[PDB]
Amino acid sequence: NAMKEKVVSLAQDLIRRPSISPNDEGCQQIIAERLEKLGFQIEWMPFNDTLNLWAKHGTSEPVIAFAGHTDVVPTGDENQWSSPPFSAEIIDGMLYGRGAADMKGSLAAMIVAAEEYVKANPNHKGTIALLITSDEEATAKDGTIHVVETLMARDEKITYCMVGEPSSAKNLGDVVKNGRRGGGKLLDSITSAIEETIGITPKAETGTSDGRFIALMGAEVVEFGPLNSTIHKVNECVSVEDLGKCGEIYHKMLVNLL
Ligand SMILES: [Zn+2]
Ligand SMILES: [Zn+2]
Repeated sequence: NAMKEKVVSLAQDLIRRPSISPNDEGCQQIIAERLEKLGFQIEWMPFNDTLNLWAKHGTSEPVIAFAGHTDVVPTGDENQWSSPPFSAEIIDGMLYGRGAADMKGSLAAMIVAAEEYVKANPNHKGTIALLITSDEEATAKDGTIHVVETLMARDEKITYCMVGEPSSAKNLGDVVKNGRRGGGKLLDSITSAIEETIGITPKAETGTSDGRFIALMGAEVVEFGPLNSTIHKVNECVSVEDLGKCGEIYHKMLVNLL
């Protein structure tokens, strides 16, 4: 529950930053500061008006990357909101705010999971990476695609990539996303982690453009994350209990995988 608490605190810190695309508003800095403290190598890839982060712990393959974005969609009229959109207020077990579901809650859970994992296993096989962009929700010409190009140009590999977009439809863990728009161990690892943590089996469905670009590297790409019912809406929120479970699920995934 200590870990749950860390996930929630980080999510609030992120939510409070009004990172309307492509403006990062310091979210990637918060994130890089925490990881750097645990021995992660920090690489900044800014391009035009977009901020991108590539953070890695480890040297060897397999390379497992967590990918996500710090940007959020406009709020709409504030008179429609019960809590102000960037307040990160917790009401009857729900964390409210623009970004809470899409995707700052899940971003916080991936981060806490990577940290927890590295703290327990500093000599872990393979490499744990985070790939974070400030522009997924708008035009995205200079976001994840820039990072992918940069990595490909120097023959740097990603084996597996967990895209922390909110994938759950009715109940947390009910839906995982994989495959191609037009028709491995990662899928296995996340499926088991979900089963083991919350006792249900996800349905694999056939998808963000961002995931789509990472897949061009020949990474196995899977999307998993919280309930998506409230994304891009007023009074966007996410269950704190769910954030807690996400943390556990991601950590378990790494265990399973590495
Ligand atoms: Zn979105
Ligand atoms: Zn998103």
